[PDB]
Amino acid sequence: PLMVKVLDAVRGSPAINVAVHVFRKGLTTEEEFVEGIYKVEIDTKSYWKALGISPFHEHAEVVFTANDSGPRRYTIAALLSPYSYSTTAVVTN
Amino acid sequence: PLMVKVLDAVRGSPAINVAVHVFRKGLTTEEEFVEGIYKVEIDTKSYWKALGISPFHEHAEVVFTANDSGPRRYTIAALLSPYSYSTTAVVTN
Amino acid sequence: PLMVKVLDAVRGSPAINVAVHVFRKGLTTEEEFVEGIYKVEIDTKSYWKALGISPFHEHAEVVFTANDSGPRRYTIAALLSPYSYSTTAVVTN
Amino acid sequence: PLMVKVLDAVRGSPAINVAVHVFRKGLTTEEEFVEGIYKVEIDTKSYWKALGISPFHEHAEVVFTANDSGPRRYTIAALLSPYSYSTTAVVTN
Amino acid sequence: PLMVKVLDAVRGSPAINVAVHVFRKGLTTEEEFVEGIYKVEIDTKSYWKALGISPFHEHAEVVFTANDSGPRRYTIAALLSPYSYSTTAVVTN
Repeated sequence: PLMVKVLDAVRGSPAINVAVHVFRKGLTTEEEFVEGIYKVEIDTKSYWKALGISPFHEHAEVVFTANDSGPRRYTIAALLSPYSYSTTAVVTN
Repeated sequence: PLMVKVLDAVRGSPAINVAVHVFRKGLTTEEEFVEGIYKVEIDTKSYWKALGISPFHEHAEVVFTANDSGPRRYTIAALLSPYSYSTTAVVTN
Repeated sequence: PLMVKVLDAVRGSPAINVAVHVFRKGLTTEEEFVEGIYKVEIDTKSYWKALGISPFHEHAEVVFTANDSGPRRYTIAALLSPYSYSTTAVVTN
Repeated sequence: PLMVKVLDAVRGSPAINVAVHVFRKGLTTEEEFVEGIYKVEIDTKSYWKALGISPFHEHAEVVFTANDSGPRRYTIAALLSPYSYSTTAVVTN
Repeated sequence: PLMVKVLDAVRGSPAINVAVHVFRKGLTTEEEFVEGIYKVEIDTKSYWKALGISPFHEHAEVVFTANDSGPRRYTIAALLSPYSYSTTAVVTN
């Protein structure tokens, strides 16, 4: 006998993010998993990954260069931060 | 006997994001999984990935260059942040 | 016996995003999965991927260049952030 | 015996996005999956993908250049953010 | 007999992020796991990863350079920090 109760009774006006998981029971492998439920990614970069089998196996001449030299402005008042009866703002002048 | 109850009773005007998962029971592989439910991606970049088998196997001359040198402005008042009886705003001048 | 109850009773005017999943039981492979339910992607880029088998196998001369050097403005007051009895706005001058 | 109940009773004028999934039980492969339910994509780009078998196999001379250098303005007051008895707006001057 | 109760009764207008997990019971491998529930990633970069089997096996000449030399401003008033009856703001002049 398994019983799960979440927020069974609520009165008012909340601000909520919820996540509920229940469970009874090659080069890159992944199995029987949960990922990236409330995930957030910003300026996330992956240059090389899982190129493959026998790459650049013989007499390979390679030049790898990576430049992230840029003017970038990321502004976020609230991130994964629910709020209630409050005040949020972003202002620039 | 499995019972799950979420937000069974609510009174008012909330602001909610919900996620409920229940469960009874090659080069790149993935199996029996959940991903990217409430995921968010911004400026997310993947240059090379899973090119394949035997790439650049023999006498490969390669020049890899990556430049992210740009003026970019990402402004987000609320991200995955539900709200109630509140005030949000983005202002520029 | 499996029972799932979500938001069984509601009174008022909420603002909700819901996701409910229930379950009883080659180069790139994917099987028996859920993905991208409430996903969001902005400025998401993938230059090379899964090119194929034996690419650039022999005497390959390659020049790879990537430039993201641009004026871009992404403005988002609310993202995956439902709200109630509130006020949101985007203003520019 | 499997029973699922969602929003069984509602009184008022909410604002809702819902997703319910129930389930009893080559180069690129995908099987038995759900994807892109409430997905959103903006400025999403994929230059090369799944070119094929034996591409550029022999003596291939290649020049790859990618430029995203443009004036672009993406403005979104509400994204996957339902709301109720509220006020949203986008203003420019 | 297993019973779990969370936020069974609530009165008011809170601001909440919730995560509940319950459970009864190749080069890179992952199995039977949960990851990235409320994860956040900013300026997260992975240059090389899981290149593959026998890469640069013989007489490989390689030049790897990585430059993160850029003007970048990341401003975040609230991150995974829900709030209530409060005031948050981002201001620039």
